[PDB]
Amino acid sequence: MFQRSIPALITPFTKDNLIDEDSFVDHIEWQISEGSSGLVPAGTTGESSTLSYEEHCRVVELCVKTAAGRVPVMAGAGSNNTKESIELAQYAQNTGADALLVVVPYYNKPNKKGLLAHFGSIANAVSLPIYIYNNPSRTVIEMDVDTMAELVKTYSNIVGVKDATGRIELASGQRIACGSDFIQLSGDDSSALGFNVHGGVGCISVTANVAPRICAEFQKAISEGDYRQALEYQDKLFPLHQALFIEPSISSVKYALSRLGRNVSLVVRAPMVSILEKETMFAIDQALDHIGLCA
Amino acid sequence: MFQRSIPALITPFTKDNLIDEDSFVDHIEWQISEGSSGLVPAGTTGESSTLSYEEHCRVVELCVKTAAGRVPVMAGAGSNNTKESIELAQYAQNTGADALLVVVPYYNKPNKKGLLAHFGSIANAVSLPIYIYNNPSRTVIEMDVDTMAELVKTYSNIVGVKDATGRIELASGQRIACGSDFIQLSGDDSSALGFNVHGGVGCISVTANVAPRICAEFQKAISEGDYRQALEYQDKLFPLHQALFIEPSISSVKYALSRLGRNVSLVVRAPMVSILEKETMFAIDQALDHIGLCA
Repeated sequence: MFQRSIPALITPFTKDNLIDEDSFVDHIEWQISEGSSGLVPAGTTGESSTLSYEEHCRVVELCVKTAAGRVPVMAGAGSNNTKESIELAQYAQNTGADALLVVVPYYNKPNKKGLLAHFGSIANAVSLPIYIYNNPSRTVIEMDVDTMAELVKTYSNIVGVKDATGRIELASGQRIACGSDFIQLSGDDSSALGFNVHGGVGCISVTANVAPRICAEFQKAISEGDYRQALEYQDKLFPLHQALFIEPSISSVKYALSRLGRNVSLVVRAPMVSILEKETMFAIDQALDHIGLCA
Repeated sequence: MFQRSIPALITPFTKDNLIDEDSFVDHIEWQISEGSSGLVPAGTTGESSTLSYEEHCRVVELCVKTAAGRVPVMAGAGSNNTKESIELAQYAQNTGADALLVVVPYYNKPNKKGLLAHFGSIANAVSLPIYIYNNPSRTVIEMDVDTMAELVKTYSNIVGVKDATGRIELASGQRIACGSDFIQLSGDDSSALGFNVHGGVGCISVTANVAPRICAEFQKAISEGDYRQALEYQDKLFPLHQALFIEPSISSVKYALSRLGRNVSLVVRAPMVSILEKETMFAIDQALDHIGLCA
């Protein structure tokens, strides 16, 4: 269902700090026409942490409405508050999302038993398939393979992982423990290539926002088992992947999209900021021009 | 204004998962009579993350009304959403809080520029004094000394730091860059002793929830420079400091309180859980008996 290049969609804002609903709809249209296989509205890249409840819900609704069944929609539906996570996840089901992205809780640092309670509580409150977002570089704590396996075995409803660890040995461990049927998607653009060869079938991508075409071609080459051409694409994209993470990728992506002439404002919500260093904008520009993304 | 032993108050909950207002009030009355010099309602130990906006506001209001000027109240008023932080901080100011505990944003990983816009935006929207809560083991990112020094120089209402790093060389770094007048409070019970001799005047404490008398006596000894005695207190408390974070401290503190016979239910909110391993409960019990509970 989820496979190949899946943008973690940005949330474009007007200069008045409202949701730019037109820009968001155009972005999704553009993503679909360029070859993106699926959408993740209101995830990290979509500035979930700085959306109100009603905005989060609006962003998911608008993505499901614009998608019109053409590509599957995996709604962001996970905070460090389980009851808020159930309300976001139920809203996403009732508005017609195809799947849920649920992050390992950040800040409050539950133990193993807490992860079981959190993911269990959510899994029992919806019928939609759930993807575990494992991202220790943001959450500090990391779901171990034993906990992940237990969850897959307990809830038929828990079907996959956004694995943003960048340690692809874990892709082999998760494949063996949870089975080949467990849907592993990369949460790290720079290691997505090696992730797929270890059992991955796709990447929930930051870079696909900026360069959906070539990201779709890269993932298509891998799924056709053409690893020589996948590697040619990696060499082209790797510098854009790295340059979008020099400063917060959310600001970097919006900067890039604006330079390409997409109707996406630079505006981000504090504590994110628009202002990037000249060196940062320089490295992004060079990486865009290496691929050849300017008309 | 803020010195010695300052509990980060737990938020007790009824078996129906409402705020147990009676329990919170008794906990505050008890903390004040046992010698705690100050209160932090709705911090991390107060399960800030699982409180609704309404519930966070009620807990700060109730803490301030109960305290009735007897000890200064420092309201938890910081998320990883800058607009929400401002709202929390303004509610705290209007309901009569004496100061603001503002955490370095977690999960969304702002850069230096992001911190200055976060702490700067909050500083602009209130006249209360602000304490920076630096806790990289929860936030990943650490505010560096140059950033802390810049905020203190730029904004006369950024006055101190809850330093949870446990790396006391930073207390010295902070004292020289931000000056002697910069109010440093430990956010690490286990290293609070060495923090004070490096320049600190206090501890915002997890362990003070459970043993406020001995924690107050411990902080008194250091303020009187009786360091032989402060070390005797360190040796008595250390095993309870460590036993309360084998598992998450929220559960560990509420269990310990129930064991002392306080009117505090074990209830916590997901993703935290009440259930502690037998070995965990036994280590807390033995640490409580070492400070004379059985006796």
